[PDB]
Amino acid sequence: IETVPVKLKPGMDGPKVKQWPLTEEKIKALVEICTEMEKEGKISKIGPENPYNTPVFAIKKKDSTKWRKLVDFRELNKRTQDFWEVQLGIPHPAGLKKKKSVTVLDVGDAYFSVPLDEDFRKYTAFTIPSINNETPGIRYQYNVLPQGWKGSPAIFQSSMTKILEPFKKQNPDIVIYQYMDDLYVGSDLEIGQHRTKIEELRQHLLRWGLEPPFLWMGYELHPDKWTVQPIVLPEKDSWTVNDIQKLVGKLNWASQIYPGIKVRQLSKLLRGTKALTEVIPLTEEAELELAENREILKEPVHGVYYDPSKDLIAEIQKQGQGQWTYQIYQEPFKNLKTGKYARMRGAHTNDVKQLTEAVQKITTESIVIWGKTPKFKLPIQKETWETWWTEYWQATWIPEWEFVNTPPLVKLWYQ
Amino acid sequence: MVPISPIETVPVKLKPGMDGPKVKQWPLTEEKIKALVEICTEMEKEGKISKIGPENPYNTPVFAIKKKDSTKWRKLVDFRELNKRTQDFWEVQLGIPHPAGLKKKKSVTVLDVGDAYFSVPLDEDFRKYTAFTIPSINNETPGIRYQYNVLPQGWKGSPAIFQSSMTKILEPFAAQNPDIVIYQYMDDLYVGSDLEIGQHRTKIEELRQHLLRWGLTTPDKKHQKEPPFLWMGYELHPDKWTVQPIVLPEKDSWTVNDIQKLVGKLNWASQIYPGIKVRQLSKLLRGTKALTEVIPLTEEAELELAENREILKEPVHGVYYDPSKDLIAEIQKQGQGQWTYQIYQEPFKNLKTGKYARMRGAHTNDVKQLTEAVQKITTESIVIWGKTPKFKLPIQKETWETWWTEYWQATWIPEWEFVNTPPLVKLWYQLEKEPIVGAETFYVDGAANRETKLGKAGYVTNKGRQKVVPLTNTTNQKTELQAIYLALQDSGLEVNIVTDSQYALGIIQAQPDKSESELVNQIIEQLIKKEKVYLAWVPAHKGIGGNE
Ligand SMILES: Cc1cc(/C=C/C#N)cc(C)c1Nc1ccnc(Nc2ccc(C#N)cc2)n1
Ligand SMILES: [Br-]
Ligand SMILES: [Br-]
Ligand SMILES: [Br-]
Repeated sequence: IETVPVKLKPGMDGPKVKQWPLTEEKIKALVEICTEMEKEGKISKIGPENPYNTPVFAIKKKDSTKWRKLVDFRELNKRTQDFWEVQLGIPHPAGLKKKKSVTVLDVGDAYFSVPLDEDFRKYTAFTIPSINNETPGIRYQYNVLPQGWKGSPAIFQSSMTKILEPFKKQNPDIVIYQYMDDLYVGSDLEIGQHRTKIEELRQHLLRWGLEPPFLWMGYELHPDKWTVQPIVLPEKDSWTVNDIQKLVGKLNWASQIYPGIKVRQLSKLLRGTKALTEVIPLTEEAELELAENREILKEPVHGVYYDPSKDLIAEIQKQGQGQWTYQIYQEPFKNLKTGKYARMRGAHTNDVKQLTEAVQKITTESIVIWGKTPKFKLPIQKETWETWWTEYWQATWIPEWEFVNTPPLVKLWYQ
Repeated sequence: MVPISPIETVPVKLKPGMDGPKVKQWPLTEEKIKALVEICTEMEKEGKISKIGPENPYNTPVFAIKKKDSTKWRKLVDFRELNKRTQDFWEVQLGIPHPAGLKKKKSVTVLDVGDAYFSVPLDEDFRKYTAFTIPSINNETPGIRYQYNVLPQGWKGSPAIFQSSMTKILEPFAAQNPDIVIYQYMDDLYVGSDLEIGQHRTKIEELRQHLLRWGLTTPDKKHQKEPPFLWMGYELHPDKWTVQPIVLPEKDSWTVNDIQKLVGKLNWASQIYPGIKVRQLSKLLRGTKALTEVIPLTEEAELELAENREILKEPVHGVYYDPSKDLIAEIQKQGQGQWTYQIYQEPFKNLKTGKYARMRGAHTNDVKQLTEAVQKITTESIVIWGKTPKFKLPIQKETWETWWTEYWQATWIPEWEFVNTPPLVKLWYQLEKEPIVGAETFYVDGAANRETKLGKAGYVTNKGRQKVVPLTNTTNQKTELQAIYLALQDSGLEVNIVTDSQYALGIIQAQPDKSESELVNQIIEQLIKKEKVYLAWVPAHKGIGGNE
């Protein structure tokens, strides 16, 4: 009821980010949403003396027909002060990723119950554009904690803890973790029982409220089943020159990650000038070297540690036939996680939809494990991505990304 | 009197840490001073300005300018300094509408609101910053000091505050009259509708009455301006639009500036005149910016111009948007990285046209370019019509599938259909996924001395075939490509090639069909002649025979 003072970082002005083009249906959806929000006092019309802007659009959450407003506060969040006054930080729960089932709840609506510092509201300005700019864009600012703003969970933290206290007491083995608008609830219970605890939570949540449009929903994860990708070498009875070349290449690459990798003896098989498809018998020296390399690759990478002070970087490769590989790291050759997707959620003829889904899934994994999002290196041209990603986006957060324009050779080695 | 609703003033601030202007008033002739005194006396009477005491420490210069071919003077306040110190505002504009996005209207009326333009109140706390001084006769008395009570002409915030204030007024009228459209341009309101003329003119009078609530009168004697409207470089008609006349001059010699002006007109024309091209004419502007320098037109530039003159020989008009019909976008390849398109709903009736040019870069191919053009058109279409058009593209469905399924990047094109109008976009070569049985295997390599820039390129094959060529003025990277080129030249229709060149792999995996490097272009032409090519990479300097 009383506002927490909030400021931008030193020597730093508010966001002035252009609204990107929106389809007719998204505009109409936003006009409807914002009309109601305005009636509820959540947002207010603003004047021309407010020069700030943050882009806005709309999505449809997974398995729903109702539009959700999504503000791209990425710029504002960068420019917003860091919040360590009450707590140095919420130490990330290492147990969350170890639960058998984790449900993700959209509790972003709760934020609207807290007023936003009168002096900071102007920085939350956004615009509903009109088709072809035929009428003036509708300008709003927030009067309450906005969804997607990093300050919202920080300011609402004390309130959420109080809300969750009784449920925690009664269920001490349940792990609850909040990231932005998302609430992650993990347990080792039978899914039927689990879904009953989730519903139990929703009730305890509603009780405080007195209705939330998306609280009823539940997105189920199973992080204990999340798979990794060690380096494996082929097992063959017949090696062609080409096979051996690919093996040496892969080992050469692996030797940047693993010290004792040797290719001397195997390279010695490539002595001479033979047809690529000719079968080469392995020498004893080569088989031993190959065997010793296999053993090395069964071990973890050495000196691999997570540092919360550094960015997480995510790289993705298109492997074809709807398959995608990815790595998360902070330092080159020091992968913190690797994985592969194949499953297609109705995108068998749309690369960009597949990539967008991969990005969201990787981001989810990152949040669960380290409690923050990675910076993506996307194998896609900027213009193609920027034109389409919002059409397939179903999360309430948005990570950072950059674009890869040069084909990596490493694609071959993660295949 | 009839009470009128007051107009909410917009709170205005100076930029952080900045104070108001303190600029010396220029001396003025006795003639100009008298002119300003009368003008300001009148403005003061109307309440637009007020005399202020000597306490106000701010000042902005005022000038008198002789309105040409007349004896009447005009008052000009130079707000350049104050504008530097005034906060940024929100451009209520957001962008200018494109005519192709407009809807056809049976009637469009113009209302003069000029006597509103100058009546918006200025934030009380900011007025002091607008202070100016009329110098006194012979400077024997204090100058007459005034400040503004309304938005001044030339002040940074006047357009934004004016637009927002008029929008606020018009909003409820537009909202409660969804069967009209309203648009403000300068000091005029444009009101369009499809209503029966009678119902329409009633709407106009109702708007006049609505505006009266804020004490805003509009001239009974209706506007002189009538369709067609000249607006932002366009001509708007009730049921069609075009660009204002495009006249390409005859000239014996062309200057940098002239060419810039030519390209500008061509660019402007290209949004409704199909097939406009500017590649060769823009090429003449490469790197140099001496606006007076004369450039000889290339023979290629001359043809391009001649082609344009033909396209421009007679008027072309676009139609307006029909929301009940699909948008269709058709694209053609023009050559030299040039692409042109038309957007229409009915055959032979374009809403608009346009062009796309290849991005600068080392290597490229038609499919990438076509893809980029699609994304440009898609984005432009969202802006103008709020939806993606269905595309008609000169590329076969099978060609596209082969491309995107095998391309290393994610790529996508929205709903589209093949249109069989040459030249078609195709794949010129496709590398094998597996080594070729029975095909000779070429192990290639090259190297150069960084100092003397002498090098060698060559190959050895499984059949004993060998070649080494000595090269001058070269680099390691160049020799690596030359080696691949030699293998392609000296091999049969099917060939396996083994290289350690990461550089060459990076280029070829990008699948260029055209390049800035003539060597790459030579490689491409060789690839096109092959039936099967498998390219294999190995790491260098690891004892790999053949490659060793
Ligand atoms: C942008 C705009 C500029 C002018 C005028 C600008 C000036 N000068 C006049 C109007 C009414 C509008 N607004 C809209 C909105 C939707 N459809 C249309 N269609 C439309 C507009 C003019 C003519 C004509 N003649 C025909 C159709 N106009
Ligand atoms: Br005036
Ligand atoms: Br023109
Ligand atoms: Br079509």
